[PDB]
Amino acid sequence: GTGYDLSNSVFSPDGRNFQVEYAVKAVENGTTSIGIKCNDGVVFAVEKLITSKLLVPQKNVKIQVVDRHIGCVYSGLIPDGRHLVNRGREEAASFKKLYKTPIPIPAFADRLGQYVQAHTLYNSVRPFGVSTIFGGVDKN
Amino acid sequence: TQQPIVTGTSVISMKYDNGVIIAADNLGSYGSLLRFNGVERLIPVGDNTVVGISGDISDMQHIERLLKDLVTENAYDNPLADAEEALEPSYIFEYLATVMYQRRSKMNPLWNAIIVAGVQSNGDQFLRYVNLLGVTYSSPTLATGFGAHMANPLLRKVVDRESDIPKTTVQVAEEAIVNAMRVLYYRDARSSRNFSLAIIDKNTGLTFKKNLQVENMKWDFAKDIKGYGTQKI
Ligand SMILES: [Mg+2]
Ligand SMILES: [Mg+2]
Ligand SMILES: [Mg+2]
Ligand SMILES: [Mg+2]
Repeated sequence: GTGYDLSNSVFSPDGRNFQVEYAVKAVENGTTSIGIKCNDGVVFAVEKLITSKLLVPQKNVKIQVVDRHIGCVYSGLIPDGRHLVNRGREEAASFKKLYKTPIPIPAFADRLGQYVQAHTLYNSVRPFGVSTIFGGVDKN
Repeated sequence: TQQPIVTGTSVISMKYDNGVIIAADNLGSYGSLLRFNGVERLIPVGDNTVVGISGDISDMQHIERLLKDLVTENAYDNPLADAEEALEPSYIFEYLATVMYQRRSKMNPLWNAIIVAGVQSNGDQFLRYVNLLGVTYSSPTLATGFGAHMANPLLRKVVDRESDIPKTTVQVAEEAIVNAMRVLYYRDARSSRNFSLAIIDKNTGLTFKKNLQVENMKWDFAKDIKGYGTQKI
């Protein structure tokens, strides 16, 4: 057979999911973004390309905050990134509503994890077109 | 909630030349048991709004949590959360009044009466009331519970009309409010000596004062009250 790369939940015969792999290309193709852990915090940074002089400087903000204590930044398909944060924000609100304490960063990572992994399970959705760098300060 | 359990009494408030003042005792009662003494019913929201709450405390605590989360959400994708697009009083109020009317309309009310006090980014005083039925109104003075009956009368002696608000200083307004708390202490069986008071001034900003006590009480005369009619000793 061929065309193992046309449908999203499908394993090729080498064990791979080509649509996820192709999503990585959309990411490799995006602008640069990074994270640096310092020894009581973290720092996020990102290159915003200037298409035109007509852009308003300062004003097309690409780093997004979650809850009060978490920063996310992402490279790739920007709308997919935003969608993912909107999810992350519901996920943090639900966690905090029930458990009171603002969501611990590892806990929050696995929330995004599971949701993203979830879009590689079915052929009726498309995998996320972003790599996301995020983090913050929890009680550990 | 279909019947309130732990309850807070009167919130009182008035507006003066540059801001507003609002106050409330630190008690949660359980019927006639004065159960919880360390209860803050003033809820500041940003640095330009204080929301004061009476009625059911479990519902108050729910409303607190909604307010925290409104602040959190307004910050999202909002470079001007700390500036031109922070929350105004008028917004927090509309939101609460919406929620109240909605909960009433599903026969499942939040068993509260709330007063939102603040100063609007354009300098203006804000003071509005909403309660469990979704009913709203504004006045130079506002109070819930007993306060409507005893505090308003006194605070209206200071600001009887709109035109008096410019004339009323923050020293005068504050002394008026403190006196009202003393009156309610004397006469509301569901009230406490300890209270909190907050000022929102368009120049000094938000001053929040915890742990006040009613002082300068008169009781001495009580020593000459003997019997209920004809007993002399
Ligand atoms: Mg009530
Ligand atoms: Mg909002
Ligand atoms: Mg609503
Ligand atoms: Mg005396």
